[PDB]
Amino acid sequence: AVDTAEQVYISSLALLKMLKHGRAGVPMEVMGLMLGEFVDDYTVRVIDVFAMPQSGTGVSVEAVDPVFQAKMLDMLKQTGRPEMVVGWYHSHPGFGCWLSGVDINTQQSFEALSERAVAVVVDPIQSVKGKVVIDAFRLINANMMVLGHEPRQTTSNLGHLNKPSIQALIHGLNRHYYSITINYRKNELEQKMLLNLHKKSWMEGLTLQDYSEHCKHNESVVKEMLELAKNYNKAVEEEDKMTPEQLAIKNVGKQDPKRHLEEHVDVLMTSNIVQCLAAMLDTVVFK
Amino acid sequence: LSSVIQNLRTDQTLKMIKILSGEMAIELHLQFLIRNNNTDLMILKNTKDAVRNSVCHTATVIANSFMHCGTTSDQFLRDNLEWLARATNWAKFTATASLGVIHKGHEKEALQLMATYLPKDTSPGSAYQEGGGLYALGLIHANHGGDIIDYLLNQLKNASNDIVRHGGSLGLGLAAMGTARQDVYDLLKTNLYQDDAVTGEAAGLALGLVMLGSKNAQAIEDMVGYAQETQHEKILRGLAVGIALVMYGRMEEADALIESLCRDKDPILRRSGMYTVAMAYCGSGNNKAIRRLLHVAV
Amino acid sequence: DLYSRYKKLQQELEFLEVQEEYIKDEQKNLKK
Amino acid sequence: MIQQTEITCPKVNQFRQLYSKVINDKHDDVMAKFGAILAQGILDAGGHNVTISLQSRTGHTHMPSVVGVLVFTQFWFWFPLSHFLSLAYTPTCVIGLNKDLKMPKVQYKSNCKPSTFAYPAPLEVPPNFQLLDNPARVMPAQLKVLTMPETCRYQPFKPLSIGGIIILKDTSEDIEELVEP
Ligand SMILES: [Zn+2]
Repeated sequence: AVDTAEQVYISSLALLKMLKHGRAGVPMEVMGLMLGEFVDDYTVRVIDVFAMPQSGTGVSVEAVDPVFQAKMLDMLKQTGRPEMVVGWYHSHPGFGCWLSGVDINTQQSFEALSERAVAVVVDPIQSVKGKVVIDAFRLINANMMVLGHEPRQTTSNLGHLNKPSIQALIHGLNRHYYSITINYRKNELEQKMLLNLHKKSWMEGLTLQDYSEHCKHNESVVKEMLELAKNYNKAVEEEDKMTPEQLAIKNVGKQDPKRHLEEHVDVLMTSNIVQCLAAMLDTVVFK
Repeated sequence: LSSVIQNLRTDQTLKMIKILSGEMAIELHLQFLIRNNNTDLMILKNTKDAVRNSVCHTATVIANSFMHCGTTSDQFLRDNLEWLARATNWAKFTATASLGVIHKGHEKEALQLMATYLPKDTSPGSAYQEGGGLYALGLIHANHGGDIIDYLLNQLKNASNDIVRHGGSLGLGLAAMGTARQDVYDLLKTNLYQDDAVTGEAAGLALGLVMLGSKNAQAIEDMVGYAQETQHEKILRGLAVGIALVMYGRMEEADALIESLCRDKDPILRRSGMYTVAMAYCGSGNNKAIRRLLHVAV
Repeated sequence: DLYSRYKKLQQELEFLEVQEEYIKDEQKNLKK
Repeated sequence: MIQQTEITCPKVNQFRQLYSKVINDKHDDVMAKFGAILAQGILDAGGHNVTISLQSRTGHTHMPSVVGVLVFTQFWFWFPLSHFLSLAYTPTCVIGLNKDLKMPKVQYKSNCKPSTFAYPAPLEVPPNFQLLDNPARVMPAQLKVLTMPETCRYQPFKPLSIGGIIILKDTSEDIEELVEP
């Protein structure tokens, strides 16, 4: 009768509702509630994520309106599907992820009212390059002071999916709460239709990018390649032959030998091949 | 061996039954292990005292069971009973499983020894004791048919909780490993159709045991017909090993099924077919297998 | 011995060819 | 590394102190020292009497020694699956049981080109013609350097060259030496 290793099943539209609401008010700590379904002991799912109307207080238990939620939940019973909340979320743009002074209290109020109520922290100012630092957490009780926390029993995936970094284990890990693993519920009827409407172009794959700027682009690159070739000429004729293998390894440039020599040459080669082949095909097709 | 002992009966006749079924070969091996023994106690102590309040009791009791397998000596369950009973929820499960591993093979003596721990009388509120007990009885009585398959059959027909339905079916599948009995096959099907998401890895492992190298025309279809519309990942992983363990050494008789699991977008089923192509190809230098096994790896 | 070696040179040839395909196969896919 | 001595490969004592160094350290992962405490039980499994092999005696393959190891590979997803590895434990005995009960105590030796190996002794630090009885272990690599007793009349029927079970073609009269504990 204890936890081992839970797994949070998030949906594709769940995280999309998380990023847009987090990006919406960035300097005002957006705050909403997480709605899912406890399917068994140690797997938990969430498909539908709604937001909450915020207040002057901010992320707290007071911004959670009870009469708005039950009015909202009742109207969701007839449209879509009725279910019970399984947690909450908030946004910490000022730092990474850890449970704040009042985040731990509203966690206690939710796991006393609901069952376990996993809290999700999303940093909207970090989800920028190609990755998101979304993490969820779960409070452990203070009664297990003589037993080691995270009662893992039959699992070896816990070394994966994140290790606790120095910016995480300073605030509350692992003595207050613990981390949890989250995977992505990918399936068909969602994934291929997202790709075919985002990264897909029908009329664009056969255009010609008319040759005012096209052959013009094949001229500014020849000059800088020539100077690199003359610089490549300068090093190859030079040929220091006193202690060569140490002089080569302590004096690297990472731009002379083959870095700036074939990079643009490859780019100019592929572009005119694509351009001429698309030019030849339309001459085969169009009369 | 089950086929010839049916053809043989179609004294020296009673002598040639016993040496083609195998009791004494267990016994002289059991006689060999109780005579010769080399296990140092000090190293096990130096591993024991460096264990903090983490989870490592299961790691200790799996270690001594490995290094006392068939030794049949109880000293760690005797000198520190209180240290072993410190941890819970699976450490009592694994230790009473490990008690069967040390007593690897008596065929009667462990049955009259573990008759003390009845599965209605150990503790009403600890199913890990009786569940690991029926798991341990299946470990000791493996590849030995008789009453014990039928006696574990009557216990699964009247189960108390789902914890016991793990070690019951794991005990029953290992006892009936390679038998392909219809009665254990009928109850393992309807156990899977109970639709309970804690015991699918209990049913999925056991179904591959009783159908090991069988190539049934309906088991593979019913398993791959079940593991599409479910909603958990254990139930995927339980049937994953079961559809791998159901075939063993077919060498051309799974090649469409290997393609059927690999073309699917299910990551567990693509994982499962890699076990199935590995088990159908053992000791075989098939270039096309390892061509297809490595091309799908990268 | 003249027959025993000849299958062995086949097995070493066949084991080599699945490898040298695969390392061409991996290094094509390693570029991504 | 299973039933291997220092003369078999030098890295044994290298690895035993390496197992020790990672299990006596405090500042390691539990998943790290879980690998070491598992390495302790496999290295000395069965008291240097059993071993793992997918291969049987005469070119055939075992089914239970394969089922045991592949469910053992699933130890990430369920920890009591490691119990199933015990099925692959195969004995390395050579017992000359000729009748259904007659276990004579025949004292055979071997002929090692180096000195002695094969069943080391436990530590406590806080000739080549050694006779052996019938319930005795044998290393699976010294199965061809042994020799049956030629000075004794009791000679087996099957040639003793591979570890397993054989009989003793009894030729004399007045047989004795039966013992069972
Ligand atoms: Zn917060």
